[PDB]
Amino acid sequence: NFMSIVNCLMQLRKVCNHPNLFEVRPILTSFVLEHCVASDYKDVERTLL
Amino acid sequence: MTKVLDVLEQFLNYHGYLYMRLDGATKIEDRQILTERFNTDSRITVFILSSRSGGLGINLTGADTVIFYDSDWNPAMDKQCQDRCHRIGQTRDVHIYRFVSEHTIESNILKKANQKRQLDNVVIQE
Amino acid sequence: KSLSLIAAHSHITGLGLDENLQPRPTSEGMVGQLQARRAAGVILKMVQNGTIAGRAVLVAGPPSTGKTALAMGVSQSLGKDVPFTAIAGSEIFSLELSKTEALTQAFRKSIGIKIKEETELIEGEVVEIQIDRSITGGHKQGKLTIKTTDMETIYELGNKMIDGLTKEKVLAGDVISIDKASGKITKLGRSVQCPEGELQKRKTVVHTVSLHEIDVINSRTQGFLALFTGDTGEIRSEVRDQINTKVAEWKEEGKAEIVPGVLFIDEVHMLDIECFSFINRALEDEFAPIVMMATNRGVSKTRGTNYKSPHGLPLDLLDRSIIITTKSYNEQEIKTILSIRAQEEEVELSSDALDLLTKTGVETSLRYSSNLISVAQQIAMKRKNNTVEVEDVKRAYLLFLDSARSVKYVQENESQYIDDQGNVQISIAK
Amino acid sequence: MKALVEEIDKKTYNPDIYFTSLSRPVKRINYSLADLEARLYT
Amino acid sequence: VTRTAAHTHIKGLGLDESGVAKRVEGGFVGQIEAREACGVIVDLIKAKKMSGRAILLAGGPSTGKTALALAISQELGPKVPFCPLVGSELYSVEVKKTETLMENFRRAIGLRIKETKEVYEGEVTELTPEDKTISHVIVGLKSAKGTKTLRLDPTIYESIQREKVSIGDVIYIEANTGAVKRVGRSDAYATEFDLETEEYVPLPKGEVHKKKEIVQDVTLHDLDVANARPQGGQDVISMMGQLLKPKKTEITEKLRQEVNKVVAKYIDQGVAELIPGVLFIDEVNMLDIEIFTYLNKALESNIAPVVVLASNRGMTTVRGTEDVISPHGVPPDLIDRLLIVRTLPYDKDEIRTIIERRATVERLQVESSALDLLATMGTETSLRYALQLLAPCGILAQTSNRKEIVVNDVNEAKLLFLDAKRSTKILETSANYL
Ligand SMILES: Nc1ncnc2c1ncn2[C@@H]1O[C@H](COP(=O)(O)OP(=O)(O)O)[C@@H](O)[C@H]1O
Ligand SMILES: Nc1ncnc2c1ncn2[C@@H]1O[C@H](COP(=O)(O)OP(=O)(O)O)[C@@H](O)[C@H]1O
Ligand code: BEF
Ligand SMILES: [Mg+2]
Ligand SMILES: [Mg+2]
Repeated sequence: NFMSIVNCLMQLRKVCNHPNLFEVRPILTSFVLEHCVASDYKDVERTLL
Repeated sequence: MTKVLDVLEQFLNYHGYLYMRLDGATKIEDRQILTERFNTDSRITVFILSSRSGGLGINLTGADTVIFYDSDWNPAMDKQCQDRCHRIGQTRDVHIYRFVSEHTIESNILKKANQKRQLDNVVIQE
Repeated sequence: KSLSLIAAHSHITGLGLDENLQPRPTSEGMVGQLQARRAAGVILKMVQNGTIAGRAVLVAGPPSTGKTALAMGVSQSLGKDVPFTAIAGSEIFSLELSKTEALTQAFRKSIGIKIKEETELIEGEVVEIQIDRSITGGHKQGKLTIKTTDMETIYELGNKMIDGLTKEKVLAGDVISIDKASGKITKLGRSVQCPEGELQKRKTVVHTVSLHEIDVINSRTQGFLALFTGDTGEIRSEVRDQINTKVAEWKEEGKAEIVPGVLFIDEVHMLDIECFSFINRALEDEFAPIVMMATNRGVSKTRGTNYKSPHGLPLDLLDRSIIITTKSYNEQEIKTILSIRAQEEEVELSSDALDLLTKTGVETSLRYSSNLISVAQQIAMKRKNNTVEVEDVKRAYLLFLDSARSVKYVQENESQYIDDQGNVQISIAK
Repeated sequence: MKALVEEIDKKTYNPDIYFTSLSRPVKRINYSLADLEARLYT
Repeated sequence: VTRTAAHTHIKGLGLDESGVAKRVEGGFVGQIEAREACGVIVDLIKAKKMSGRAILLAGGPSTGKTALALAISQELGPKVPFCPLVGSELYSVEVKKTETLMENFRRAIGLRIKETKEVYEGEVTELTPEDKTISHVIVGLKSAKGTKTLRLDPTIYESIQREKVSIGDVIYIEANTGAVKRVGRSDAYATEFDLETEEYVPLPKGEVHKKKEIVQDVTLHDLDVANARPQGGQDVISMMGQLLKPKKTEITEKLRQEVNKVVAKYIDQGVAELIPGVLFIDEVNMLDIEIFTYLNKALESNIAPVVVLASNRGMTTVRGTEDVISPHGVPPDLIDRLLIVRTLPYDKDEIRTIIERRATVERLQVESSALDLLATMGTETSLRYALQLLAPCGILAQTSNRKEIVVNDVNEAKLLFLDAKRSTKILETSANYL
């Protein structure tokens, strides 16, 4: 329909002048790894000690 | 769109230009005084407008340049905006610059307008 | 689990044998080498026996003739819960660790210790948790309700477990486990799972730890971190003596048992003479895992010495060891091996293509054909036919060279290539 | 693992008290008048 | 404007959908069979079915071997990890060469992971510590569209207090990693002082708490060393930890096995996707015998990716061996696992086309006579000589203000600069080892 194409081109025009597409620029922080392979051996070390 | 006025204000503040903005959010009383302040001699070099707010019937004459970020359907109202500076109180040549990206929707719009002598564009595709 | 795409020894799993230690002609991806397979089974039963330790067995044979495959099959048939260390000879040459120390660590890594500990714990869905601040009447009052499929009751929290529960956010309705002895909190998920019965139950936890890990743990303030970072750094000998004595007491007390695993060293021929001299002594001590080695070379110069020794090893080490010899594969075995590899790689081969591939493998090498099988498939889906034909095999054969063809071409065109003296010709004319 | 940042409501949260909670379902009611008056008057 | 260094004139193999290599396509001429084999290898790489393949390409100098090795990586796309390497790089003072080789192996294979993060930002309204031990702090983060209070970990409390923030300063805090960073004082206090160094920022847009999805890619070796050693962190404890052991250390196989297990667990849930890569080693003849011996076992690993090798040598002795002679300086017990791709020298027409393309990418114009002279020189001394001499001819044309290369300019370039043959001729007849 006319509304749908109008909205799509409105999004594209929003992009064109500036990245205002909802403009989510990630902060590029590190990963969130939490397994901590060493922690699995904590119980074994404690029992051995 | 008014969502780029704040972006322009931030950019000009970062670049340290003497700017001053007018749009639909600006109060009625301040509008005429701001227009008079800009039209009179001053150190202000950049003046921010809106397509529908003040791009219609103001008599700005101090400026000499017009910059357009975008124009979707522009037979007369964009001509009106660019001629807002080109008034009878102007004594210098008018330079108009249009911002169009490459391989984008605006580029295709301009190409189709040039091919069709800029009569009317309803559907744009490539 | 145990992610892996494809290995040169992926097809072989568990070797193959019978109740009478008679190798089958084809069992679990192993073809041929009947005498070698029977000797490997004898060694495997020796390892499973555990009565005899510190013996050396050598594997010898031509290159690409069932040498690493034998060790892989022995390891697979030995199964889990038994230590097995496989290190190349060049790995021991470390800049931060002495070769003797690296060898000792490798030896200690192959003997595993099982220790059993009995703990009491409670678990189940938690429905109610109440915690109050200190009053003159009571320092801390805390009641929690854990409901299982069979039970739902309330315990009294005496301060310390109140602090433990408040340390991490806990919400009612999730499955958690509480270890009374350790005093730690374990969350098993949300109610995704279901309870089973009594909250408190009797069970024992068994830990498998090698001697090397024990030494590293006892050698530092936080030694278990060096298990992974590899910065152990020449553990002191008195530490090892103390560990040996403590292990002896634990075994005599029944608190632990030893698992005499297997140490496999590949490409032993390039090991230094000092390493062999140290191995001579290390194989004669009490705690010594079985040692198996594989050397391709024969009658060469031992590294670190000028003279040439048979099999690339000193004579005394050979006396300390037992030699197992493998034989060259035959055409009927080569075709079966290639078919098994194709099945492992999920490649369909025509009979004529298989015969041509077997002929090429006999002519040049088995590894060349076992590599050509995969590359021919790319041409196969390039022609969009699932089956591989003779044309695809011939195209792969001409596209990718062999060792003999490359050597012959180099001999013909030695001018273009860089000589040993450094001479080379780049210009075409003159 | 442990959540470093937790949402906390000032008037609701209090470190002093930690509380969490989840044929016809009906609670138990004591119908003894003597018990009720004993609870009320004590 | 643009920089060109012996490459960047190549954009890919330029093969057809049937695998047929065009005579001239994608900055390439000739070597049709080699390009077809490389395309087959590319398809095998994209298959991801089998890991541990090892191929090498042997040819004379200036035969485009490194050009092919760059073209395959270009075809594979930036998504697939590619690890260029030279044989000399394996010799490291800090750690043994075996550890470096295994580290490169782990670097070769990549992994794509997706995760969601929680972000809190706004203007600070109050700092209330909860106080033996460092107490928690209640923060009054306030945005333009909402307001809420949060309790912070004492490590986060130390970090935020190290930022020297106060009331009315807009701060940013990451809920996942605990990162704390203050953008600046809120714009409300801009006029508080007529002269203050601290800059002012507008109030954050949106509510305080935000969530987003990121599909960032991390290699296997990256998380391997993440588990091996501590990394950056705003607290002093992190600085102490990462300063305790600054020197790198070799990683045991136990950590690698645990990493493999956790990666398989991650891929089971569908959060992560595995993308094997290609490791490239140049001047493989420079490696030692022990490196090849360890590589024999390394290739047999189940997770070892596909590695491509390059060498230009005939019957040569393997380094570290006093008598072992084998082609390309690769021991015979290793060449069996390898697939050899031959490479052949070019012809006069191929050299001329190469020079034409090199001039075109260099944005230069060459007359027919100058091009013929350059082709004759390349056929007379070496292909590389014409490519090297191209730029001086352009400089000479610039000096003479002409816009095209003529015979005089290339003749002057020949006079000014000498090739290896002329230099050797001078060396043979010299006064004192000129
Ligand atoms: N009995 C067998 N069954 C199946 N494949 C085998 C067998 N023996 C050897 N192979 C193949 O040979 C390869 C191992 O070569 P190997 O003989 O270990 O080389 P080397 O002798 O240099 O150690 C494996 O990839 C395997 O596919
Ligand atoms: N088919 C080709 N098309 C374009 N340039 C080529 C071609 N073959 C070789 N070259 C050029 O030859 C030079 C040498 O090739 P390269 O493989 O990089 O080093 P070498 O072959 O000397 O080891 C490269 O800089 C490359 O630009
Ligand atoms: F009043 Be007008 F048309 F500017
Ligand atoms: Mg082998
Ligand atoms: Mg090169």
